[PDB]
Amino acid sequence: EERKNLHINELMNNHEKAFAELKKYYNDITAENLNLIKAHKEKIAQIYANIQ
Amino acid sequence: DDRVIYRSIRFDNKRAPSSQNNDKVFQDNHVGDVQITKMTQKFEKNPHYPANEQIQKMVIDLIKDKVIVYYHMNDGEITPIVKIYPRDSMHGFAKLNEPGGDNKIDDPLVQLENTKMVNLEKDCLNQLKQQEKIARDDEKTIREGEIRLE
Amino acid sequence: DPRVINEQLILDAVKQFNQENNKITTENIILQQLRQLQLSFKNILKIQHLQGLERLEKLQLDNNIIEKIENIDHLVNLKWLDLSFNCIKKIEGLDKLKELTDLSLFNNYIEKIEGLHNNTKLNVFSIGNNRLKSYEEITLYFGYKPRGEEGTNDRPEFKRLQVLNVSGNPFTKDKENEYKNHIICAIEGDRQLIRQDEQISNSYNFTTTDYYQQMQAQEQKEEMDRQTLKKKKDARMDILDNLKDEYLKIEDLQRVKIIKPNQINEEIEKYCGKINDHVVEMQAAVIQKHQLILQEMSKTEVSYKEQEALHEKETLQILKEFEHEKKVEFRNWEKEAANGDAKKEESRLKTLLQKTTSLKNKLMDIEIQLVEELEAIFTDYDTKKKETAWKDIEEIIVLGQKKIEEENVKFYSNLNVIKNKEEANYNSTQQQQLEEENNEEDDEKASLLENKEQLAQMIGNIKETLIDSHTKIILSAQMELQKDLAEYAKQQKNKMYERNRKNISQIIAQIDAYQTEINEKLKQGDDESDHEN
Amino acid sequence: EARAAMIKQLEDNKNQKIAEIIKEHTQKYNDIKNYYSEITATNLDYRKTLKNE
Repeated sequence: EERKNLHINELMNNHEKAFAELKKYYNDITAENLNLIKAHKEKIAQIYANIQ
Repeated sequence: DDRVIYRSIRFDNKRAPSSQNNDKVFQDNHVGDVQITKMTQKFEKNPHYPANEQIQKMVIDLIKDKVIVYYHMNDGEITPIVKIYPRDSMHGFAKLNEPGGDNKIDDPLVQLENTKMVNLEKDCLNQLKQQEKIARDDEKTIREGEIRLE
Repeated sequence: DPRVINEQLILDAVKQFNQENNKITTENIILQQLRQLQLSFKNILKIQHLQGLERLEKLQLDNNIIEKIENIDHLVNLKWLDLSFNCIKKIEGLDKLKELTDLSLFNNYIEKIEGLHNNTKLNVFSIGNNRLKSYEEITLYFGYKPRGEEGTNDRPEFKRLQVLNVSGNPFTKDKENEYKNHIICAIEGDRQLIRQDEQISNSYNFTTTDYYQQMQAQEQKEEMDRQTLKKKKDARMDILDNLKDEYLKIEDLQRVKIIKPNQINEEIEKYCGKINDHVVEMQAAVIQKHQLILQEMSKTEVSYKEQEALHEKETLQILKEFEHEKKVEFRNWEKEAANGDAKKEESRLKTLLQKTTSLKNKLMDIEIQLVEELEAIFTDYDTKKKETAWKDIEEIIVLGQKKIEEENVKFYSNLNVIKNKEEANYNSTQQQQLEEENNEEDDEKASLLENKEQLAQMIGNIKETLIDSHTKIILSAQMELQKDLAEYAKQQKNKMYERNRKNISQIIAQIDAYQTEINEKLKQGDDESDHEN
Repeated sequence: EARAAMIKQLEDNKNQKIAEIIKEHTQKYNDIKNYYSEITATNLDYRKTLKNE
């Protein structure tokens, strides 16, 4: 019983580590765009106004 | 250990070795192929188990398609435990084709006791056969070994 | 919210447990019928709602965030307890979970084997991948202590602790097999394989075989002590254990000691010795006579058993003849139904019904004879024991009281002699010395020597309290033993009545069974002639 | 024989629970991966507006 619980917990720790790694990885690669795009559209409006 | 300190089997020499009922056809060293009618295993009243819960005696009357099990009596008991169980279903022969029939087979206990009595019947028959072979071999050796002296 | 047991959560857990084990979830699965509990991987943090689950013997709550042992201690039934691989950090609540057999607190934050001194029943212990630093905590449970430490645990605690794992702990990872060797020599073939270690074996001297013999001898001695104490209490004689201590409760003797503390203290010591002696002889004699009581009770109970078994077999065989009689009756009845003599079938079945009535009368009378046999057994045993054993207890307890009061008397006389010597000495000193530093002890001595009646009353009240308490304790012991013997008599009477009632009711049941079988056969015979129209 | 059977069934239960844990981890990994792949794909494709803008 002792040894099986040891393995079970080692396994869950590995699983949690992998999940946390994936979590930061995808958050980091998710965290980019909307604001840059807002700025692009802001300067789009600025430009076109300058041309008018 | 199993507490069956007595085991019996009635035969019907009138009954030829009916091929239909093999369990009723027994390996008899003396008559050969005859139709069994009765088996019985008497389970010692274990002090570790209740008298009324241990099968005091089990009586596999193959023909009756049922068994009679007695459970040991207790102090002050004068009402014997004569329980009679239809063997037609104890071997799991309970046909589910019957629509609407209450399926206590669904609850484990029904088929649990069915298989308990199935095991009792198989153990009794096979112990009878094995002891028949034991006696056969012992007597064969005895009557095949020549007379010799120390 | 950390998982804390509630009624609905318990219901869900029971549902799941039955689903897994294929167990029929009896709708009224009692909230308090729990012996095995398993709540792993729920990430429980605290223990609650276990009232009614005190019958929990196998507990499984490991692999979670739990950190404290609580609300399981009242679940003393817990033998196979695992609370391991958690945030748990201490061992507790198992003191009353002494019944603990397989204790596990692995992969937790425990750093000592604590509360298990009351788990000395624990043969099996795991404290691995905890935060321990040494194995000696477990060996302390075996009469083993490190050199240079003064301890009162000269007797092993985990005497039956042979399952011992500490693997994964800080120290257990430290210079491996050290704790194995020392724990084993101080405490599974690994145990002997590790005793094979030469040097750590030298690190201990109290070998495991010596441990076996110590355990065996201690068990034997404790059995002897239990038997002797039970003998004395069955004599109802231990109440006199404070007999010589009555001077302790008597304050006047303390004042009397003032006159001559040395002589009076020695006389009181002799008084205690004599009181305790006479108490020992008289209590032991009562022990032996109530041992006679126990043996005669055993013989009377064996007579009960033998008479009851005789009547058992009597009724059994009688019903056996009835059984085979009705076997032939019904075989013939069947073969006749193949023939159709329903009239004579009914005639013989009504004859068998009258036979059942006669058998009811005969077997009721048989049980009546057994009851009379056992009642005469009780009467004869009561006559012999009460008159011989109970009386003898009476006389020897009275003799103990007699010698006790006699010892009180001569102790009182010696106290008075000491008083007289002190008064004479003080009177002689008074006419030749009228000033000495006003000592307080001598002031009280002179106060008594002036109030002769004061010291006389003090010693008289000493004797009064001694005799009163001794007589009260002796009469209390006699009444306690009277109640014990009358209680045993009532127990035997109740046993007789219970067997009588069970036999009566079950004879009624079997008579009804025979009568119903005969009624069934009679109805068969009647309706067999009813379809012939 | 009883000890071997008890150890066998103990291991059966323990390893079955271990397999359940592993399967749960794998499926949850797949689910997280798929959902945040959806999110990241939306984020990346939502820049061709910029590049055409």
